[PDB]
Amino acid sequence: YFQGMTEYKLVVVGAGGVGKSALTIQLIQNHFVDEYDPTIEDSYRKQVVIDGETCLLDILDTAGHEEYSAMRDQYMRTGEGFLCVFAINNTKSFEDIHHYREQIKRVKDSEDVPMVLVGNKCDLPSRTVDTKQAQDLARSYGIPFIETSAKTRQGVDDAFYTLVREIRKHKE
Amino acid sequence: YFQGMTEYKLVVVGAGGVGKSALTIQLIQNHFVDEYDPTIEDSYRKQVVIDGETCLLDILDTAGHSAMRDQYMRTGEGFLCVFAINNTKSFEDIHHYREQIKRVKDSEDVPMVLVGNKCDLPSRTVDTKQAQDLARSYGIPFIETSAKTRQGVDDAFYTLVREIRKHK
Amino acid sequence: FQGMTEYKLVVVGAGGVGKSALTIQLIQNHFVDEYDPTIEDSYRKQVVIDGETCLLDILDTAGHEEYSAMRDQYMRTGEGFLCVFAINNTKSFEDIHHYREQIKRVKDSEDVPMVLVGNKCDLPSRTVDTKQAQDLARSYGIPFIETSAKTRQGVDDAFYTLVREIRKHK
Amino acid sequence: YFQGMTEYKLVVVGAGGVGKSALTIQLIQNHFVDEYDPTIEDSYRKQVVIDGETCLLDILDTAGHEEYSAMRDQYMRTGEGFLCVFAINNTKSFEDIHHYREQIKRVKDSEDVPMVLVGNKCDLPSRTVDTKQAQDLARSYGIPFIETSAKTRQGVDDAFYTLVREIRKHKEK
Amino acid sequence: YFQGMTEYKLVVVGAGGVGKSALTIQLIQNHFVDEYDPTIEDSYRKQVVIDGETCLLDILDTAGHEEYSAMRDQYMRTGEGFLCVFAINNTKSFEDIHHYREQIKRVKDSEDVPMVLVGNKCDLPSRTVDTKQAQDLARSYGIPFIETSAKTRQGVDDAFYTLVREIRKHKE
Amino acid sequence: YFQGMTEYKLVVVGAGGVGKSALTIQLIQNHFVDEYDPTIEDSYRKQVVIDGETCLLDILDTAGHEYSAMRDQYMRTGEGFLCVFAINNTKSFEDIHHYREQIKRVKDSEDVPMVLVGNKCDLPSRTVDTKQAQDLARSYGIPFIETSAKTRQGVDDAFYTLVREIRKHKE
Ligand SMILES: Nc1nc2c(ncn2[C@@H]2O[C@H](COP(=O)(O)OP(=O)(O)NP(=O)(O)O)[C@@H](O)[C@H]2O)c(=O)[nH]1
Ligand SMILES: Nc1nc2c(ncn2[C@@H]2O[C@H](COP(=O)(O)OP(=O)(O)NP(=O)(O)O)[C@@H](O)[C@H]2O)c(=O)[nH]1
Ligand SMILES: Nc1nc2c(ncn2[C@@H]2O[C@H](COP(=O)(O)OP(=O)(O)NP(=O)(O)O)[C@@H](O)[C@H]2O)c(=O)[nH]1
Ligand SMILES: Nc1nc2c(ncn2[C@@H]2O[C@H](COP(=O)(O)OP(=O)(O)NP(=O)(O)O)[C@@H](O)[C@H]2O)c(=O)[nH]1
Ligand SMILES: Nc1nc2c(ncn2[C@@H]2O[C@H](COP(=O)(O)OP(=O)(O)NP(=O)(O)O)[C@@H](O)[C@H]2O)c(=O)[nH]1
Ligand SMILES: Nc1nc2c(ncn2[C@@H]2O[C@H](COP(=O)(O)OP(=O)(O)NP(=O)(O)O)[C@@H](O)[C@H]2O)c(=O)[nH]1
Ligand SMILES: [Mg+2]
Ligand SMILES: [Mg+2]
Ligand SMILES: [Mg+2]
Ligand SMILES: [Mg+2]
Ligand SMILES: [Mg+2]
Ligand SMILES: [Mg+2]
Repeated sequence: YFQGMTEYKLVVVGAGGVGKSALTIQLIQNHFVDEYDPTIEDSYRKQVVIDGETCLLDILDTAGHEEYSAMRDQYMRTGEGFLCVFAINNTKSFEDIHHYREQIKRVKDSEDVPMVLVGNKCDLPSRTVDTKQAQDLARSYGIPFIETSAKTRQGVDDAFYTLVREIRKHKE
Repeated sequence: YFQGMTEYKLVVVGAGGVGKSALTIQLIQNHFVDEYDPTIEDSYRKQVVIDGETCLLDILDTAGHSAMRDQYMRTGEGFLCVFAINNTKSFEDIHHYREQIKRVKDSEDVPMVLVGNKCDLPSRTVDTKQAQDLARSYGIPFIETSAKTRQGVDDAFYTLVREIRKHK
Repeated sequence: FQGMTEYKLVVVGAGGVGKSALTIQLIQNHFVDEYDPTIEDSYRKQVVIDGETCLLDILDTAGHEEYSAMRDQYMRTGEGFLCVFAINNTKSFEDIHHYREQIKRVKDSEDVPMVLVGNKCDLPSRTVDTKQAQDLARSYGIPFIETSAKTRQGVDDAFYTLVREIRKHK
Repeated sequence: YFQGMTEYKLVVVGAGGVGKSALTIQLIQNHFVDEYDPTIEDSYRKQVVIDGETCLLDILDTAGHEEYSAMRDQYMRTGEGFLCVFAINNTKSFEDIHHYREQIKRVKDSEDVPMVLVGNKCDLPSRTVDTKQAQDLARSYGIPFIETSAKTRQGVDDAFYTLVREIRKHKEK
Repeated sequence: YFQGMTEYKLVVVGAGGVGKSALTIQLIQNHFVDEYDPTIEDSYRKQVVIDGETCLLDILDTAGHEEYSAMRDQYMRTGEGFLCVFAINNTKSFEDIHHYREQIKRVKDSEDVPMVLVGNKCDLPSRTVDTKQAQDLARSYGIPFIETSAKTRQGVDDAFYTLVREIRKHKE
Repeated sequence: YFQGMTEYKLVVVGAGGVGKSALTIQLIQNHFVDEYDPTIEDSYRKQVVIDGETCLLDILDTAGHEYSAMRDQYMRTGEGFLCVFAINNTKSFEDIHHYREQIKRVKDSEDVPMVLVGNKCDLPSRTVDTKQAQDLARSYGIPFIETSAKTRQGVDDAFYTLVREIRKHKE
C-alpha cells in the first residue's frame, strides 16, 4: 500500500565554482546566488510533480574539492543519481568530469548509474567548451547532456527532472 | 514519452433515485443536490492525486432506467455499482448491473466497487453484512457513502481508480 | 531555507482504538474496515498548515506491546504524540495515563506536545463522555479532538492540531 | 485584463452562538472550535477554486448582537454576499433570520442581495427547526438552504461555495 | 451547471524543423529536445490555470509537411486555436506562414480564427527575420506575435496562454 | 490566531519606461507586454509560496512621473519597494537615489525593505555597469537583482527577494 510519495536521492558533483550550489538554490528558492560561498555539504528537499508522479527530491550539494575521501565515497554509495556539472567557460572543469564519473562507477560497482552531464553558466559570453564536445562525451557515457544557467534558470528544472527520469528508467 | 496525465473512465450505475448524481456532484462541486432531477446522461471531469499519481477522472453519470447503455458499458474502465441502503429493490438490482457489465465487456474481472449510499438515513433496509457478503462473493470492495454528509465519497471514487490500476 | 519543515508525529494508544485507520484516512482518504494489528509502520505526507508547508513523518505504533527498549528508541524520535482512545472503550481511555507517562519518561520532559484523540465517534456505544475527555485534556494542558476514521470527522484536525502544538513548543 | 484573482466579500451573520465563528474557522483552518468566545469583528481570507475559477474569499465574521450600529451598517454596505446562519436546535435563531435579511436589504437598499440560509449544528440530536420549515423559508426568499456542521464539516465548503455562486449569478445579471 | 474544467483544443502548425514539438514538450515536460525527430501527429494534454480559470489544454502537434491533405483539413476543422510557428533563423519558414493561415481560414470558412504568430529559436545568434517584420505580419492578421525559445523557455507559456486568451475572446 | 495567508504590500517605483508594468505583468500573467502604455496607478495580486510560507502579494504599479499627496499615500502604505532602473538608461539609474530618499522621508525610517532592480538585462546596449549597481545596493544595505521582463530572468526572484527583506524587517 501507498505510505507516501516516492523519494529520490540526487547528488550534485563537479569542480569548485562551476555553480553546483547556484543550480540547487535556483531550484529550491527561485533565487540566484551571486556570491561564491564554497560548500562543505548541504542537503535540500523539494516536492515536485514529474510526469504525473509526486516525488520528494533529496538533493545533496557537495564540495568541489572533497578532502575527506571516505565522506565522498559515502554520498556516492547512497546517491541514486548524479548531476555531473562543469562550467562552459572553464575547460579544466570539463576535463575533471571523467574523474567524477569514474569515482561514482567504482563506488557503485556499476557501468549504468543514473547521471546527467550539466554544462552550466551558458548565459556567459566566454565559452571555452563547445556544445559538440560535451554532447560527444555524454553520448560516450550513454547519458543526457543539458546546458544550464543558474542565473537565467535555463535548463535548471530540466536537469533535475531528467535525472529523476533516468533513475526511474534504471529501476524499470 | 509522457503526453499528459493518466485518464480513467468511470461509470456510475444503479437503480433510479439511489444517489448516482448526488455522489458525482458532491465529488465535483462539493455540493449536495437535495432535489431529485432524473438523469438522462451527464459527464464530468476532475483532476485528482491518488497514491502520488495525478489522474484525470472522466465520470459518466447514467440514468437509473439500451444501445446507449451498451455503449457506455463498453467505454467504461471501471464501475461504481450504487444501491441505497433504504431501498431493498436497488440492492436486488445490483446482480443485474453486474451481469450486464460482464456481458457487454466480455470479461469476468471488470474493475468495480459496490457502493451503499444514503448511509446518513435512519431507515436502513439493507444490512451492511449482506452488502459485504455480496461484494466478497464478487471479489470487489464495498463502501458505505452519503452524498449528503460526504462520508465515503472520495473513498468510493479513489478505491475504484485503485481497482483499475490493479487490473492494468 | 533548505526545504520544508519536517514534523515527526507518533500515534499511540490501546489495541484496536483506530490508530492505523486514522493514519490511513489521512494518507490515502481510505477507511480500513479490517483489523490488522500494527507493530511499527511509518508514513509521510506534505500538507499546508496555517500557511506553512510541512512534511509530516508519522509513526503508527502497536497498541499491545510489552516493555521494549526498541519501542522506547522509536518513541524518543517523536516531536509530538497523538494519544488515541475509542469513545466506546473505557479501558482505552483509562490507558491514556500510561501512554502519557511513557511519553514523559522517554522524552525526559513534563512538557511534550500532545493531543488527546477520542476516536470512533460514529458508533452508538459511547461509554466515555465528551466532558470527561475534555476534563482529562484540560488537566494535562492539551487539546482534545473527537474523531471518526470512518466518517473522517476530525482526522485532519487531530494531526494539524498536533503540528500547531509542536510549533507553540518550539 | 487580468490583474489577479477575483475577490468576493462574504459576511457571516446570525444570532449569538449559532456557530458563525466555528463555521469560518473550519473553512480556514480545518479546525473545530469547541470554546464559545463571542466575536466583535474578525476578518479571514482564503483562496479557493469554485467551478474552475480561482477566487479570494474575504470573510467577515460578525458579532451575534452588534452594539455600535454604524459598524454594522458599514460591513453590510461593503459585503457582496451574506451567510444567514441559524442553529437547528435554537428556534429563536431561526425566527431571527427574517430580521437579518430585512436589515441587509435596508442597509444595501436592494431587494436582490446574494444570500444563503445556513442551518448549522446539524450533528446535534435535539433538533427544534425542521428541515422542511427552513427549506420553505429559503424558497420564499428565492435563496439556497444548506445544513452544516462546523464540527463534522458537513456542508461547510458547500455553504461558502454556494454563496460565491449566488454572487456570480447576481453579477452576471 | 459546471461539469469540470473548460477544455481548449490547440493545434501547432508551421514549416518543418521550426520547433513545434520542442515547444510542446517544453510546455508539457519542462524538457528541451535537442534531437530532430520529424513528427507525423502527436497529441498532449495539460491542466493549467490561466487568468484564474482552470483549463485542460489538448495540444495537437502536426507535421511540417502534411501529405494526406484530408487529414490536415480534419484537424483544422476540430482545432479551436492555432499557433503558427516559424523560426527566426529561417526566412523561408516565415514566408510560409501565410499558407498555413490561409489553409486554416479556408477549412473553417472564417476570417476570425483564434491564432498566435510564434517566432521560435530566439536564443540563436543567426537571426534572419526581424522582430518588426513579424510584428507587422501579425498586425496584418489582427493577431498577437510572441518570440519564443523552446531551449530557454522564453515565451513558451506565454504563447500557449495567449492563444487560450484569444480563444476566450472569440467565444465571448 | 491564523486568519489566512500573510499579505505583503509591494510597491514598484522608478523612472518612466524602465519596465515597472512589464515586470509586474510578467509576474502575474506570464505575459510580456511589448507596447509602452504609461501607467497612472494599477494594483495586482498573486498568491505564492516563498520559503514554505503562503503569501498574498499586493503589488502597486506606479507612474514613472507622478499629484504628490497620492505618492506619499502609497509610500506610507507600502511595506517594501522595488526600485527599478533600466540597464540601458543611465538617467534612470541616477534617479534611483531620489526614489530611495523619497521613501525614507515619507516612512520616516532609514531601514525600509527595498530591492534594487536593473531591468532590460536582455538588451545588448548596456550603459550601467553591474559593478556600479552592486556598489550602490551595497551602500544602501539592500539586494541587487538584474531582470528581464521579456525573458523572465530574475522576475520571480526580485519579488520573492523583496518579501524576504520584509520578513527580516518584521523580526
Ligand atoms: N553567470 C553565471 N554565474 C554563475 C552561474 N552559476 C554559478 N555562477 C556563479 O559562479 C560562482 C560559483 O557558484 P557556486 O554555486 O558557489 O559554485 P559551486 O560549484 O557550488 N562551488 P563549490 O564547489 O565551492 O561549492 C558564484 O559567484 C555564482 O554566482 C551561472 O549559471 N551563471
Ligand atoms: N439523505 C440522502 N439523500 C440522498 C443521498 N444521495 C442522494 N439523495 C437524494 O436522493 C434523491 C435522488 O438522488 P439522485 O442523485 O438524483 O439519484 P440518481 O440515482 O441520480 N437518480 P436517476 O437514476 O433518476 O438519475 C434526491 O432527493 C437526493 O437529494 C444521500 O446520501 N442521502
Ligand atoms: N466504526 C468505526 N470503526 C473504526 C474506527 N476506527 C477504527 N475502526 C475499526 O476498528 C478496528 C481497529 O482499527 P485499527 O486502525 O486497526 O486499530 P489500531 O489502533 O491501529 N490497532 P493496533 O494497535 O493493533 O495496531 C478496525 O476494524 C477498524 O475498521 C472509527 O472511527 N469508527
Ligand atoms: N456541536 C456543534 N457545536 C457547534 C457547531 N457550531 C458551533 N458550535 C458550538 O457553539 C458555540 C458557539 O459557536 P461560535 O462559533 O462561537 O458561535 P458564534 O455564532 O460565532 N457566536 P458570536 O455571535 O458570539 O460570535 C461553541 O461552543 C461552538 O463549539 C456545530 O456545528 N456543532
Ligand atoms: N536552439 C534552439 N533549437 C531549437 C528550438 N526549438 C527547436 N529547436 C531544435 O530544432 C530542431 C527541430 O525541432 P522540432 O521540435 O523537431 O521541430 P518540428 O517543427 O517539430 N519538426 P517537424 O515539422 O518535422 O515535426 C531540433 O534539433 C530542436 O532541438 C529553439 O527554440 N532553440
Ligand atoms: N527588451 C526589454 N524591453 C522591456 C523590458 N521591460 C520593459 N520593456 C519595454 O519597455 C517599454 C516600457 O515598459 P513599461 O513596463 O511600460 O514601463 P513603465 O516603467 O511601467 N512606464 P511608466 O512609468 O510610464 O508606467 C515597453 O515597450 C516594454 O515592452 C525588458 O525587460 N526588456
Ligand atoms: Mg557549492
Ligand atoms: Mg441521476
Ligand atoms: Mg494499527
Ligand atoms: Mg463568533
Ligand atoms: Mg515536430
Ligand atoms: Mg507602467
